[PDB]
Amino acid sequence: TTTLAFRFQGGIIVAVDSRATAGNWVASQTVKKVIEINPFLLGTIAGGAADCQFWETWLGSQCRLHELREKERISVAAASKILSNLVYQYKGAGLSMGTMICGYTRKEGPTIYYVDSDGTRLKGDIFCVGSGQTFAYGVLDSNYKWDLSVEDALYLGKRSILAAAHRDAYSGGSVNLYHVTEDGWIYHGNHDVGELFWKVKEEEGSFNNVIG
Amino acid sequence: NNYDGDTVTFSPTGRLFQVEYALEAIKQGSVTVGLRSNTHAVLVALKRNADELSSYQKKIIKCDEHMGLSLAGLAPDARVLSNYLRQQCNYSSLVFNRKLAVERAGHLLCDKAQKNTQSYGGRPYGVGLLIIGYDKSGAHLLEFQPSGNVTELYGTAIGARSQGAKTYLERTLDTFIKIDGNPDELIKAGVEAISQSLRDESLTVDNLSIAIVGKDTPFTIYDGEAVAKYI
Amino acid sequence: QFNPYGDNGGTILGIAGEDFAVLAGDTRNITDYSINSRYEPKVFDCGDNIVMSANGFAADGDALVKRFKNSVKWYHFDHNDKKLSINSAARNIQHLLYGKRFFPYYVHTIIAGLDEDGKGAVYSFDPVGSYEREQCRAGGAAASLIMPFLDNQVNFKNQYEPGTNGKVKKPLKYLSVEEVIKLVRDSFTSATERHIQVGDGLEILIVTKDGVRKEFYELKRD
Amino acid sequence: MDIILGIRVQDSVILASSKAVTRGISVLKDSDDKTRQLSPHTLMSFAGEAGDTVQFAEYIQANIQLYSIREDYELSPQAVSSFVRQELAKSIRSRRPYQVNVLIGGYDKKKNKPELYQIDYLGTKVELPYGAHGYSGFYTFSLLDHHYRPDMTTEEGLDLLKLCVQELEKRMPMDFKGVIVKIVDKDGIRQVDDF
Amino acid sequence: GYDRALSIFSPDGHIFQVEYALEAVKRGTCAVGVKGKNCVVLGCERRSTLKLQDTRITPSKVSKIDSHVVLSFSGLNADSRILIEKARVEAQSHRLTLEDPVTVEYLTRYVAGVQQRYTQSGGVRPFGVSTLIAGFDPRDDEPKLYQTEPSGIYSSWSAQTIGRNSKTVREFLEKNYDRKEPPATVEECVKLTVRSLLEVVQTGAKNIEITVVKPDSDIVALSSEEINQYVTQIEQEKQE
Amino acid sequence: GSRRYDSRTTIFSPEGRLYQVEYALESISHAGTAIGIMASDGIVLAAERKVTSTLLEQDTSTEKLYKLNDKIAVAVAGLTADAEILINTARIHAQNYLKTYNEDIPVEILVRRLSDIKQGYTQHGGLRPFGVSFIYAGYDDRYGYQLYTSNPSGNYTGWKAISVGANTSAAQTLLQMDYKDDMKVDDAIELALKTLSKTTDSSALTYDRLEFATIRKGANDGEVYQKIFKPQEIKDILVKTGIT
Amino acid sequence: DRGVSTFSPEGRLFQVEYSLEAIKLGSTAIGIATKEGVVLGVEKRATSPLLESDSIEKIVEIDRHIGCAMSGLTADARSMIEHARTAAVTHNLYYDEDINVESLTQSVCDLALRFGELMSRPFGVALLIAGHDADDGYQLFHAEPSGTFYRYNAKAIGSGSEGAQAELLNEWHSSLTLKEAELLVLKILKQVMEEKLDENNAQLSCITKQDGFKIYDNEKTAELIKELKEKEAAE
Amino acid sequence: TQQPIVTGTSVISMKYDNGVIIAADNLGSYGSLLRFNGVERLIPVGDNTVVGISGDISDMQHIERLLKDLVTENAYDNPLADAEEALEPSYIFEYLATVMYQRRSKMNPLWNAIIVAGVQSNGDQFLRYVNLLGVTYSSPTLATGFGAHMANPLLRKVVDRESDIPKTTVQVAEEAIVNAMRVLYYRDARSSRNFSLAIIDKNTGLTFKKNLQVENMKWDFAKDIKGYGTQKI
Ligand SMILES: *[C@@](C)(CO)[C@](*)(O)[C@H](Cc1ccccc1)NC(=O)[C@H](Cc1ccc(OC)cc1)NC(=O)[C@H](C)NC(=O)CN1CCOCC1
Ligand SMILES: [Mg+2]
Repeated sequence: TTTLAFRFQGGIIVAVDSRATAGNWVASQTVKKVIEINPFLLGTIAGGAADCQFWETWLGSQCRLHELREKERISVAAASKILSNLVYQYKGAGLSMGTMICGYTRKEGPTIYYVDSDGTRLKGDIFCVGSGQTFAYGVLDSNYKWDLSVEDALYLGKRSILAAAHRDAYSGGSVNLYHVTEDGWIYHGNHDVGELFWKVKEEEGSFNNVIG
Repeated sequence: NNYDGDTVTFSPTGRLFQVEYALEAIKQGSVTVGLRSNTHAVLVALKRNADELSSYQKKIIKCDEHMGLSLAGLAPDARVLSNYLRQQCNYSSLVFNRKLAVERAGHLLCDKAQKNTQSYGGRPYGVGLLIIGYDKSGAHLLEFQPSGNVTELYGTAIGARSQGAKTYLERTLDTFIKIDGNPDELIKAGVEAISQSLRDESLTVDNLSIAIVGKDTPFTIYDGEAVAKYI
Repeated sequence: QFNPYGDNGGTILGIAGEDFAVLAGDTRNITDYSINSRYEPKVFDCGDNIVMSANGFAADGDALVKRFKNSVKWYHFDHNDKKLSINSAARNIQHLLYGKRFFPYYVHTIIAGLDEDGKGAVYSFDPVGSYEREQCRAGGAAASLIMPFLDNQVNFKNQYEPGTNGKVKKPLKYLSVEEVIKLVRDSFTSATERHIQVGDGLEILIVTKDGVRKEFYELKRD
Repeated sequence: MDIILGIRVQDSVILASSKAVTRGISVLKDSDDKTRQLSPHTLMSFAGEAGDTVQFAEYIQANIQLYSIREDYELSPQAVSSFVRQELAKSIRSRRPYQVNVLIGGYDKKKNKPELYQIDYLGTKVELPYGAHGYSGFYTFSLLDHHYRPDMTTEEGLDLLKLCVQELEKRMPMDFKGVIVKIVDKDGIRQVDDF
Repeated sequence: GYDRALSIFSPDGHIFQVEYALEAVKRGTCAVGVKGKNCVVLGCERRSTLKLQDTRITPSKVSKIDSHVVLSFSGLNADSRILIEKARVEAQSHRLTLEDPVTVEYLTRYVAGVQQRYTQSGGVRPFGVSTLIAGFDPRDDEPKLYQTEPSGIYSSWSAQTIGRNSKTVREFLEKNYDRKEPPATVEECVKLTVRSLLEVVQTGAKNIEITVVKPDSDIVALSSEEINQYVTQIEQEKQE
Repeated sequence: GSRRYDSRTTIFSPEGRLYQVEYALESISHAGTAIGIMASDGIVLAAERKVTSTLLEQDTSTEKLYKLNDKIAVAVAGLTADAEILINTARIHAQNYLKTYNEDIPVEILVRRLSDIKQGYTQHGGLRPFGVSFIYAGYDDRYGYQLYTSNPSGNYTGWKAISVGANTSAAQTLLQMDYKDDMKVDDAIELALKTLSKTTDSSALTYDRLEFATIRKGANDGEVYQKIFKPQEIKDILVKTGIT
Repeated sequence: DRGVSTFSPEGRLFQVEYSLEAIKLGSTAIGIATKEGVVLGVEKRATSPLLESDSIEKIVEIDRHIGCAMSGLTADARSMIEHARTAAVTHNLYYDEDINVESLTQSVCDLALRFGELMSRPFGVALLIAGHDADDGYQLFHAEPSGTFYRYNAKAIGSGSEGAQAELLNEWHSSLTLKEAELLVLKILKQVMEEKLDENNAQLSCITKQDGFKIYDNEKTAELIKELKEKEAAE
Repeated sequence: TQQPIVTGTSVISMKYDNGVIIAADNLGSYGSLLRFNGVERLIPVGDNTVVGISGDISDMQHIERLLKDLVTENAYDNPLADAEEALEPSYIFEYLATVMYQRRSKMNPLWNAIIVAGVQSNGDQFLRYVNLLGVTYSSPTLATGFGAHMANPLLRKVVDRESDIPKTTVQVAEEAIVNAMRVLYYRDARSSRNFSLAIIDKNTGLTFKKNLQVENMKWDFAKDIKGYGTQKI
């Protein structure tokens, strides 16, 4: 995995790759690494595939029970803390989870929370998580500004995953884009690296290390 | 009188009144009939409704592919006992790769109902059951009572006015026992038997409930338009 | 020290069509360098038009299938004989597998059938419950041999339209049951040639709206 | 989690705590606040194993706040530190101990005196004029041995603290992304925004 | 463990143990809750048969559950402590997991749930206590006032009273309290609360307690002299 | 089964009262009177022994007044055996608090916890309540000198001067008459004895039928001292006030 | 005294029968099922005018496709609703689908008889569980403390139940629209209620396949009350 | 977590036209020490099933008791205990298989390899294997330990697939088994000459043969062999 999400002027961008690995064996190229918890909450996932898949689906159930009981959508903070408290109970047992709970609420505004399987929980504006996080950070940080447009921000998120998909051997397949606004999350399509790479190379003039 | 406070108390004449009061809940329940031949076993159950706007209370429950029962009395107690039978039938399959014998099914129900009649705090089950099945020794029909007494029969009936159907079957014994290789005729005999327990009301399409198990027939329940054939 | 796991070898394969789905698996069962059985089926009809196979450690595999078969049975009892949809079965299986997260079932599980729109569906699992719907999946010992062949022939990967300067991809289309069975047979014969734990026989279970049909084919016994 | 310092001066207690949160070869955050307010006049900084730190800090915070509500009274820094020590002393012989080291800086309103307590994950409590956890102490203790005076003002204490941070930024291998400084005195707890 | 079903149904469909718990509430000292436009006021009676008391250390009638919520009660004093303690623990637990203080509705719902549990648990009797829970939700300026009772039912009130002679003071509040226009200021709300207690209490000396709660954790208890000024003002206007 | 023989100790009457608590209070009303009086510079605890016999060993005896810690003491009214169960629990609770916080337990906290234990017996468990009423006399640095009482209901209240046990009605009237806020310990000692002397069911109040104690700051500079009076010390203080 | 799980000579459980009397004292709740949806309505019954009636929560959401109305000792319903909600969400977690209305009702009814000498007494509250699923469509269930549940085309529970049920008998037909059903609940509620029916002392709700379970606002219900009065005066 | 102490070696078996044959030697080894020589490792259950067990003998004796107890339990409240509701080979196997897998799942296995041979009530041949791991499989020929390596190859020449079963008589099948036992005696260092053999036929029923011996052995060629290479004398 490589997953990122960053806050900016126009809300939150969330981008993930789609590769699953079993060592050096490529297990899948078409895996969904953004779980849609509700119309206003997204959860990225990185690490152990089953742990991530199981516990984030479980998280969605706990968030549903919250709004049934409290007649109000759960806060991003409370949602992230349900998960972090859960993994903390399993600390030492060997769970592997790198999630980023991204969403919007009235009281909080656009919010991102990094949570991982050894109990760390951090609020922040920018995060990159997974085996190829460093590759994504390199492109994202060097081009990031708060005043990015929705169009430019979407592309930067896409381009950052692409960068990591290229260099990281344990990342690739395709890019799944999302945009979180005050009105909720909006899906911005699946982008296969097979076509996206050459499209970006030609149009942008980048990736000069590769034989064109 | 003074000896009916709980199930742990005997009367001076040696009676268990709480068990007898549980037996009384069955007589209040709607009539249901059981009968069998050598090839098939049939359950016929008169379902009861609260009013015209309500649905008709489901009487028949499936336990396994080869076994099931009909109830009369407290329905939740039938659900508890049927669930226990489902587990016991299932235990026999998973562990021994063996379909549970209908006779053992009865023995297990007897022993479960008994424990409730000897201990303080608990209560007897308030329901009677008619278990049918087809196993390695052919077709079977059992009658369960919450006292613990289980009885294997050619035919029987329990519930309100069940004596009418039970007398008919006692007369028809020689006829319906030899209905071999003919499901529809064995059901007809069961539908005619339950009709002897009817007063004022008659058998309608959403009132009647029939179930059958046999040699090359899994336990299946018929309701709604599927029982219109037999009216 | 006692080792609770073993490797019973073999390999399995699931392919989905437009109105059908197949789940194939070889009938060989092994331990180390010995053959235990030349015909030991590991692809099972589980009811509700769902076929299942859990390849890897046979004891765990049989245990899982046995539990899922039982899960289907109790689903009928508890929900008024409702048909278990393939998507619902898949989620149920995840919980069975993840239930033993810290002492796993050493199996790669594949199920096949039809979705609620009547279209062919293949779901595949890792040992601890991770799952994903696909048109195509090979599992087991020879999965590394068969899977890339399926990417090429089922999903037309790396295939472009001739004379288009590698710009237009080969268009995706459903395969006929006849064409799918050809790919299955060739996949297993190829795997039998190069993998020692694969051979003896091939058993395919085909799933259509009409029901579950079987087909058997001989494989090399060396 | 790495650098947490504490300096008790004449009329206040000053806690400095590093802002970096690192995992692997990536600094995930550079603005992290490694403290919790236990009560209006008691502040606890913390450092140690990931997850354990915040989980422990918040657990203590909850307990002290519960006490405050129940008695409508603020517990003394000495009393809070004793409670914290006992919790860590229980922890060390548990199935999975809290691997957290803490500094408790507080102002005792009854004595009108600032107090600084250093407690490690074993439950080892000591009252000090200045304290530190982790590798920081190997530089700051000797530095403070030289430059510290007991009758210093808060402003003098901050300059003394700046001297520590400068030394750590010079000689420490890791980039800890500066520190968040907080002052505890008779008027309560406040944060120095420009450091 | 002691298992006996103490709370059970009777032929007429009543749970007598819950109803007898209400009688204990009816015996208890009066408590009143009145909510204004920007505040809530909790008034409480203190029986004057007890002289030589030490008012410094004697448990106060109004209890803080958190910095923004308060709980007064009528009924068995010993029982009230158990509910208050549980509520205080839950308040800190909520802050710990949700990272946000409890709403008044949530805290009330929890306390009411505890009370209910004791009406169908073996070996226990119901709480002989009814509570008035008042405060302001986090980052909210709308006043909240709730009531609970032994059975477990709870509901919101513009103004409400519980305890002995509560039916008299409820009668007073029903005509004096206007829904369309509640007490605009703190003074108006406190005066109405004291007025309502003066229908029942006896004397306005050390018999009346008043606690004013305002938004953003602004809670203060009035002293004797401060309360006595309201008593002096009301009686002078009464003589007319 | 056993249901037949259950007294149901933790239920409500139709009027909304706890039968067993009410009957436990009726028991306590026959117990020897115990008086507590709180002064500005100390606290007095006085208690009347239950019909003493001449062959009772008086000097090495403890019936009414018990020490919970260095700063807190209690006067008992009711079943002594019951009180000792509660006292040992209170002694332990005080030491747990000291162990935890390295500070002596505040008086109210100790009183609340002991009262919470009594409350429990009235709401659950199916056991009889403790037939005991305490007068707590103690000191801490928050509220200073404090007097509390608790009864079988588990309800506790604070007092300036209070009596428990027998003839509390008569005793409370006399205390309410002569008590004032600027009172000293030596004056409170005299009031305590005068009150017992008039409310007693005995013919005349003597040293052998009394237990007495004070909690002063009479030690050297800013520290509290507990004085459990000896037989001879009670004899002297009884003559000094002019009762015998 | 006597045992909690004791049978009467007539063959009924004393405690279950006594709990049914408690339910008769409760406020009225009516449910009507149609092909266009299921409607649920209740009598709020405020004990005093100072009580803020909008805080009276006698209609409740279990899931998006299942709603619930109650009558009797309404405090007892809290744990029943909690169980139902957990059962619904848990089934969605295990099977990636909505749970059948009947299966949900059955799960709630399994709690009913888990009492004795488990909880100390039966529930003193009856529930009307309304919902929709793909198999059996729009459904209305009546869940009692006896552990029994009946499906109904229409059903009334509470103090005015026998009078309202007789009225529902005549008025209900299989071709009722949703709008017709809404008015019919309001009509029958106004007939059996002590105080005069308005938007503050009565509440409506419905469950449709498209929009799911929705509690109506006081503004929306007020218009349906005004529409109801005009239509009755029109003939 | 166990280690096997007193152990039993190969159990071999095969199907033929009317039933099944199973055999196992009478040795209880204690490592390299051939400690016990009168050990019966074939245990009949009823008149239609024979369970052959290899591996740890203490655990074998535990399993004996379980089967013995299973017959007793089946007879309880069962008028058809010697007829329609008699214990089948498939019932007996599934029971053992359930136990073996449960024990491995608790990390406390029964250190055995088991072959359940028998004939079902409908005349069908039953032959299935289960071991300490709970691994199960069926085949026309089954064998444990060294038998799997040496016996199976020989038995598969007779019955190589399903269609060869009707073509194989009891005379041919038994001869193959007896030959396999000889080969195992030549080559297995933890085997003995003495063995037991059991035939379960659908017509003639259960025939249990005790105190058999490996015979017609070729040892005469040994005298010509000298040294390891160049040695002539
Ligand atoms: C990239 C590819 C890093 O490998 C991502 O983290 C990716 C995320 C992901 C999310 C949802 C669905 C699929 C994939 N993770 C993986 O692909 C993951 C890598 C991984 C393997 C093992 C681990 O040990 C705990 C941690 C991470 N791959 C898997 O989980 C694979 C598909 N499954 C297994 O390896 C099965 N193992 C898991 C551990 O338990 C025993 C069985
Ligand atoms: Mg080979």
